[PDB]
Amino acid sequence: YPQPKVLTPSRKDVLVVTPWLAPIVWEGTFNIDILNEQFRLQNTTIGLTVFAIKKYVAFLKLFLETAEKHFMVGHRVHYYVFTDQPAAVPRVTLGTGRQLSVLEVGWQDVSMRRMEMISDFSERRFLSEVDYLVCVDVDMEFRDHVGVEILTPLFGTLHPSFYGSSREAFTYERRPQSQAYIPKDEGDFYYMGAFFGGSVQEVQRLTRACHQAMMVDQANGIEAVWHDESHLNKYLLRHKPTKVLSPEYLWDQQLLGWPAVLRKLRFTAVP
Amino acid sequence: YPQPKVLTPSRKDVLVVTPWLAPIVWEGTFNIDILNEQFRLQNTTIGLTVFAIKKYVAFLKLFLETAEKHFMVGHRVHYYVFTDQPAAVPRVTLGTGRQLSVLEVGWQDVSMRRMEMISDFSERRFLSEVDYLVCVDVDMEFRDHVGVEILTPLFGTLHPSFYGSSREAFTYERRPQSQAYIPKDEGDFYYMGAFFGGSVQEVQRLTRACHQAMMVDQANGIEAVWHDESHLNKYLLRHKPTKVLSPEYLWDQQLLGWPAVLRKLRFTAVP
Repeated sequence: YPQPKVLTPSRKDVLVVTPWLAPIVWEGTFNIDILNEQFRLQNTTIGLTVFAIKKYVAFLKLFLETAEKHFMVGHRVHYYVFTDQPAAVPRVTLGTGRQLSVLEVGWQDVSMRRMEMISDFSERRFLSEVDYLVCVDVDMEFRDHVGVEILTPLFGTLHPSFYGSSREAFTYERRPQSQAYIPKDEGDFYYMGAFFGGSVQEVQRLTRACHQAMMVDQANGIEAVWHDESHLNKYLLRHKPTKVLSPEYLWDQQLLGWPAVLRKLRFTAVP
Repeated sequence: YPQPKVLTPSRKDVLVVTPWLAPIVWEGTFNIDILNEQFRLQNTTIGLTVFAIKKYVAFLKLFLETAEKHFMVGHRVHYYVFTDQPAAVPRVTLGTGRQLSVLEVGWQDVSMRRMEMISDFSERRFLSEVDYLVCVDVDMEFRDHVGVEILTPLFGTLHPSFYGSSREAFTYERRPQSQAYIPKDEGDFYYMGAFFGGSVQEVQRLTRACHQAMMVDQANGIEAVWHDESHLNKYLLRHKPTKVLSPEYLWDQQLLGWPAVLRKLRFTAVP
């Protein structure tokens, strides 16, 4: 491998470590050959959850085809597709060591569905073999490597509309009557609900907390401004992630182009 | 706290994350108030081990006085002083939540003593309450903050003579007959034996491995070039640390001055 050089920053343009010493994952910050060896030595298994409800089942074919090209290639992967149309999941051929299961799903209860269902699912014993869970939205495609550099006990992803913004511009929940409330003077980053994950335990804990917090808000007649994302951000403020993914990992090229600071566009919105 | 800004590097002059995404700890990379809160919430206890043998017992008074000013202030600390002169340990008054124990010690077996004794010690049940062990040399003084930013499952410290050097200049053990052997083309950094640590488990594992490797070398009539440091470096090459401390943490101002890249000189040689 090329020797790291102590007197040469890996990036001169971006913050690559948070103030609580969690890596912010950008191209140029990691040697994937080292990371792949470390994770393969542990026989790492990654579960990928994705919800595809009503017309959004149409997005599963490109999402899965492109996951097979770019997501955790060479590691053990299990896809868990949550859908109300289990018979409509496309038959995509998978590489060795990779499996897919379909979990059938049965307005505020639809708002709670994602955290409720990931919470119930994440506690099942059929996950005993799975080491990390990654939770993403379906109306996306992979365009470049998304691999074991993201894995850690708890991660969030910088929202691509906000990574350049000050915190008062962040769209946190600002009513103190909501469990998701964040005061004006608080907050590290604005994380997006479309891509988070961690170890199975840390994802049990995040989704239980978000689900329980939303049920309290429902009981009180309150819907947070950005729904489970608002709760995700209150959670990650109090329980800080151990890696943060850069917007390479969650981007919309039609809306935001391809700025110089993004050396790769890895996981993008489908236009 | 001041908002981290994604488009502003924390340092423009130094590498702050290794290629396996371990933070390299420099001033400017961490907000100590966040870290202190995270560690205090876990009631973190840090054990500090130090050997002071023969004439080196003279260095304990300034080492302890200055540890009390700068080492893990506000956290639970237990000092374990290994010495052949247990009656010569100075009576230094300690802050609340901090305790000191004296462990009496009884040429190649002196070379193995540090890893042998840390290994036996690290497995004792009187460490049940201790979360991290930090292992340093005694002929030093603290001059500035050394705190919970260093704590992680496994850490090493960049040797201050080598942080600017290419790997072929590193003084690894280069005879393939030694358990410490590192080939010319391998190596990430040169770590110093004077400051390493981690969680109690990871320090059990590092010191057991180094001790067992040195016993094999002794059986074969081989002493590695830099003794247990050579073994430390073979270990940290194969089991990569989860933080690396910058030379702020281990410096000699008489030999090396105070370069601009060191914003603080935290733990230094006594001239």
